[PDB]
Amino acid sequence: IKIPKRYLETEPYRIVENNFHPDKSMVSESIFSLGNEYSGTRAFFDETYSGKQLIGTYFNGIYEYALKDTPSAYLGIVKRTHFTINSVNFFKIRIIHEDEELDLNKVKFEDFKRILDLRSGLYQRTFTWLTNQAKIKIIISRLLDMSDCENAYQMISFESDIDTDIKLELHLDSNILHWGSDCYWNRVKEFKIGNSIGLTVKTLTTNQTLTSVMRTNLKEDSYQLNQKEVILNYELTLEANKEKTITRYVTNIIDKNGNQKLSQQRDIALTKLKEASKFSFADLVKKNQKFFNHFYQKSDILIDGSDSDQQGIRYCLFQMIQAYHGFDPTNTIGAKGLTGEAYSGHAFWDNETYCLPFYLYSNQEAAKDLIMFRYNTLEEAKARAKELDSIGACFPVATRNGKEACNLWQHASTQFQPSTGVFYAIYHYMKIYNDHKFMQNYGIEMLVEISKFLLSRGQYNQDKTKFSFYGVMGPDEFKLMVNHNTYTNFMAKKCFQYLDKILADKTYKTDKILDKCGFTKKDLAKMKDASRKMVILYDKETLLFEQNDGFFDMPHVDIKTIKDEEMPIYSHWSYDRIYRTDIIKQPDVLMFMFLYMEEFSQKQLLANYNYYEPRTLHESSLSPSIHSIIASKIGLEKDANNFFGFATRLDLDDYNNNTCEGIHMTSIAAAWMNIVYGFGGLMIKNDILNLTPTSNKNWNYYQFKITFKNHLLTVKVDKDNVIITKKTKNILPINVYGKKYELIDKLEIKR
Amino acid sequence: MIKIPKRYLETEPYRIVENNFHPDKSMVSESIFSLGNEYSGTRAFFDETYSGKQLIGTYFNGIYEYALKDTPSAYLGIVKRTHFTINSVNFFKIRIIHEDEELDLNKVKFEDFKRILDLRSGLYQRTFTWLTNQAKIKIIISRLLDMSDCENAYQMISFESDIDTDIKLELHLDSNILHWGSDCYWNRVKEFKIGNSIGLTVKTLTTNQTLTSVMRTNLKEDSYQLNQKEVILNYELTLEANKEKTITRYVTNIIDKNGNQKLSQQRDIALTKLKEASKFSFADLVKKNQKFFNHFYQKSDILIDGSDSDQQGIRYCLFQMIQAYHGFDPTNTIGAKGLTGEAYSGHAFWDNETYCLPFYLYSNQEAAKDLIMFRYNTLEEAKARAKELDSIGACFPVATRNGKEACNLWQHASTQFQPSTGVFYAIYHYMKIYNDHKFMQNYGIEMLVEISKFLLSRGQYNQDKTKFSFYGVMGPDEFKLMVNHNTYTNFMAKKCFQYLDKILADKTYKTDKILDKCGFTKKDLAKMKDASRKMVILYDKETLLFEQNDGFFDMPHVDIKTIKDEEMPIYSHWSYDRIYRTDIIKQPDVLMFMFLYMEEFSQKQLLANYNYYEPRTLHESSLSPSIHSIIASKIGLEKDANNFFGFATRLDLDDYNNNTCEGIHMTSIAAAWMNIVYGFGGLMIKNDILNLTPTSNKNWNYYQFKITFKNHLLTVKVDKDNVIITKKTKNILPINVYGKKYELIDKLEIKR
Repeated sequence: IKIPKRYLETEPYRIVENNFHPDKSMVSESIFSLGNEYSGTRAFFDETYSGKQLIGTYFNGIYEYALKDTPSAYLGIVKRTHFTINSVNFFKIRIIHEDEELDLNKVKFEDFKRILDLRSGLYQRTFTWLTNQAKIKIIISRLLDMSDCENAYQMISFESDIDTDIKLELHLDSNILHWGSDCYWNRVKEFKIGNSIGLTVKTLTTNQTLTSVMRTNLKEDSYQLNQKEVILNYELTLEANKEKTITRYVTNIIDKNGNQKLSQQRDIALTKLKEASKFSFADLVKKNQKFFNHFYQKSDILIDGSDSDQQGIRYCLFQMIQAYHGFDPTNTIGAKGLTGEAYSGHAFWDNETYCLPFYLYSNQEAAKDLIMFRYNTLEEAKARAKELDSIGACFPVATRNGKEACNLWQHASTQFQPSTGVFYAIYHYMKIYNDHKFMQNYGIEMLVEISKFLLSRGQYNQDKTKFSFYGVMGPDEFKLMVNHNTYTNFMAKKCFQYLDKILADKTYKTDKILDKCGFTKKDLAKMKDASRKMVILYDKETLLFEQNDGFFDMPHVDIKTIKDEEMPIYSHWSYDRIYRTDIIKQPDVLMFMFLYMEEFSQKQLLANYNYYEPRTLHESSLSPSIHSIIASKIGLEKDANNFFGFATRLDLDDYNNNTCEGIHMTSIAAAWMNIVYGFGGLMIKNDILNLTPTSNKNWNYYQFKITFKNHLLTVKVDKDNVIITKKTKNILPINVYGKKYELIDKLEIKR
Repeated sequence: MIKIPKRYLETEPYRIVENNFHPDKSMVSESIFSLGNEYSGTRAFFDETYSGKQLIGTYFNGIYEYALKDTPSAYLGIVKRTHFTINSVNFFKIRIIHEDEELDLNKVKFEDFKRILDLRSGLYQRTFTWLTNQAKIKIIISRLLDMSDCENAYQMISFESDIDTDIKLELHLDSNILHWGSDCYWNRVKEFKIGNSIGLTVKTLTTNQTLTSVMRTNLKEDSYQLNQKEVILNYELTLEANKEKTITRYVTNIIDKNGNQKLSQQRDIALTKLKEASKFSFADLVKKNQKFFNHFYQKSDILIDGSDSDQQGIRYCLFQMIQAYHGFDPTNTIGAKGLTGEAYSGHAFWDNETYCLPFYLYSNQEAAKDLIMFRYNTLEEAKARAKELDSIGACFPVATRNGKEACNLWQHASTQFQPSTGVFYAIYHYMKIYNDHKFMQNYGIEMLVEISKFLLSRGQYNQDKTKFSFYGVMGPDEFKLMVNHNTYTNFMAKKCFQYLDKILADKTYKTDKILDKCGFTKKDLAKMKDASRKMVILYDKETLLFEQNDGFFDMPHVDIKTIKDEEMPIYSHWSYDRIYRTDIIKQPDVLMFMFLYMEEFSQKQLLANYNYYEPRTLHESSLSPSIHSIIASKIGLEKDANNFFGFATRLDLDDYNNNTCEGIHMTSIAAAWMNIVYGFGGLMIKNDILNLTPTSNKNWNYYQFKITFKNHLLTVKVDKDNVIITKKTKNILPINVYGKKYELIDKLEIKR
């Protein structure tokens, strides 16, 4: 049983820390993180702080390899992981008063307040420095520009109760360490040109370059050009109870590929910086708010009867919007977004099978770009297939640059959920948008390459009457080197049948794509044969899928017999023990059933839920929400509510005790999923939007917003009524409690 | 693929000879010409400075260190710190200088080089002529490890100059030696000179182990040095033209593997034995070693007529088996490369119990019993290992010298219980040859209860508890990982349960204080009976096949004949996971338990399983060819039997694996004897009666082997027309030959 550590104020539209909690230093850094997909910054202190901290600034796709190989005698095992790297700290300052440096870990201060405005991404930290004979009220404000994402803005104000002098230094610091251990940047240039100062830096080996420039609305008293560091010095005189303020403008221009002439990069960065400096910080808060107002009109969720859950869901939506908005078809979502170092800014199968749906119903360009990230890493997926003695495209378990970054053969050599996950993403995207051009130009190539991998890594049995995957692991990582994992075989067959439907569709031109992929008539015949002979362990009488061959007959352990002194499992059990029971980590059978809920009857879902849920430890960000969604679909209301539990609060109240490392991106997407797919009962079936709304015992009502076929729908669910509204004039047919209505303006349906 | 001979050594029946120095075989020769007396071993590294590629290697059985740093793991039951037998004092080290030119065969001019290992004495002799300035100096360097008083080593150095000249000779004890070519695993204690004796005392970094090395000679030195962890005797010699000048070095090494020996007593014991040893000439110590080898050749020598190559090989193999172990110490064991190198860390594997033991069972009861006592004396380590695997009782490790798991690959160390059933089988095999009541009462029963406790705790019931098995395991076939119902595992476990059951029901044994001390209750015995009865055994009464593991038969088929040579070895050419998801087998798994229990399986059972598993078997391990040869012989497949024998006696001499540079292959050496006596000889004990079914090696006119059963030293000669069996004992031994029961008194002459 996990517990909340409630230390933050509950407001509907803001996260507020009342007083500084030093014990929550890194938790606060994670939670108050700013992000515009292109870049992100932990809520680390601008000024020197000598306590526990993780300074983190990241650019989506700016990465390095491990400094040395982990050796291996064996092929297909990763010798060199890679990770999104700590980049220039462009919020860094130093404040000195009468030889006393501001450092909230050593100095005396009061009335400390930390604010994240979910309406604007305004991050405001306020405190009163008791320094010698002065009370100095300091307010430091920051923004990442949501539209012009290369830009960040900082405002600093001082108000002394007496006349006094201070020194403010503004730094661009590219000497930052990653893994708290090494700097992954080499110097190229530092420069001051007119009122603008900046550096150009380059990664150790990935051939990536970054130029960071700043300028302010105040003439500096001096400046410094050091190695990978530039500083503007201000000698400021404060009049008693007169506010002195400065605004810092930052532009960061990255080249992720390494072909950009650095003189163009410098000129681009300086042009954009100059343009941005023409606006007040107050007007750039408004610019950010207008961006957030569009995304709240498309997707905001109202919860009545829980101030706690209202803040949590709106915080989750804010962090989903910060993680991704379709800025770059070569960007993806990390397991912690850009909010820390743990999980290396890596994409996992979670992006396609859990994060994608939020984007499908809010932002077509976002959803499309998450799939284009994978298109644009096809070549790495093909190289990875060759590392597994296969052909086609094997999408990796963990990656930013497209190559396998997971150095555990137990997962990297056995789990093809990322490959069928990219298939699923394309399928889901086409179910929502039917984007003929994406499928013609990108989707067919991707489906053919993935199919080629599954056809080469899949094998016929001894006598060639069956096709399956041998030596695999499904989503449930407590089963290693099993045969006939139903998730693996089912999703591979779905891919085969989807590719086969697309190649038979004559509105698509396939001859050059199949020729380019090396996909022949023999291949197509093998693919049809492999689809027909795929082992699916399914029983017509019990309605059960068997998770893998031999699963039902495994030694039984009742999860209720596992003590608290014994968790997590990997910390108290011998490594091998967890594999040789019927304890499941997360949805496996229930995963493919979630992904294809519309093809399973009430009784199939009930039968599989009743076998598998009681055997599931829920040791995954993915598990509770999936179980809640299935529970709601089969009318198990108590299970549905219990699994939802603290879905909106996991980071805010640090239920996992590791929010210090960064936010939990999949758990955040899960909260939206649990509300809309779970309580909402959202399903697209025969190209018609279906709702089956059920209650959360804790809420008087909830309301969500989704777009289908260019109709922005509002769905409000209370004890008595489902209220569905839209503003378009034309009929959208919708299914509610399995009956068909024609939505024009409003439908009120009695429960 | 097909392995080829690199034949560079002369063929003689009683010696290994290198004619001329082969620089490219430098480390191969070091391995092949290794001396060992179980207590200690030395590689055949050059005594003088050698600046070519070499592995200097002196080891003491059970003198070991841990890795300097932990390999980190977030998981439990995975080894964080391996251990290994450490390079120790180099006590053969010399330096020779003539007119400021140092003897080093990688630099100097030399001619008429000859290297000799005499298989009848263990005399290791190197002769060469040093062409230095105006002088030709014939150098002979001779050495011995004492096979009886195993603390002692001897070295003799002679010089013969064609002109009057002066040379300098330095004798070193050097304990600054590296292991893994990186680090010295010894700390200084003391260097000392007491009378005509000079020596050092050193201690291991961590393991609380100490050694005293002392030397003295038959010549007053001109000077000496005591440096940190090395002592030197300096000799300023004047050579008279055509007059041989010889010196003899006596060495005594006293070790404390446990750490409770007072170092003043260690030193005094070392000096007392060094002194006693110094009374004997080198020539008399060669005769002493020959007296020891004559005894072992009278017990076990094998004659081969029609193949000088096989005659040399088999006698070389017997020589290394006698060097590896002779019952010197019940805390000593056989390493995978004996004491001939660093690779495999002087570690014991399940091979000791299931492959190496039988040679000792038929030649030397004290050696056979000591191999099992090594395991009795590492019971506590095996119990800690069972706990690391969330089990109870004793889980004997995959790889160890000190009793702790040294294998850091969970894929083997967490999955393979062949070492635990291997100790069970050794106890059983030992009792089957010697029926040693006192061994079983004082030791055996305890070991069997502890192993059974582990098997019953790591073993689990299936979902509805109608079946018992091992889940998430690996059998001897390492190409099958995290399988269920591995037949070797279940079969051998069931055999352990039934043996303990039968020993507990033998009222000539007192099984009260032992079961109590082990915590083995009437309730554990009821579980053991129920697990024994419900044990999953995938056996088809129609086909007579065992299925290697659940789902084995239905796996994707790969025909081994389609694997190209460019793809060998597999681990270097195939993606890590790929070998696991085929029906390609590394080594005997089903055929392993069928071999260990050949007496219970019919001709038809062996042929059905042989026909299914032999053609799926890659024969990777040095373990595989001999087992298949033995089973092939048993079922009348003479061509297969002879093909699988192949180069069995030559694997190290002609370096078929291309890694004899690292050390000799101990299991491969044992397997040659096994292939001859279990294979061609058809040796088998059934209902306590010795059986023979002698068949022909196509390449041999005759072969002859010697074995001891029920205190009868038996000689078995097999030619084309006759089996002749002889002994000198006066009493009747019943013996079964070609399925007929004779009473052997002095001589049996049986037509074929």
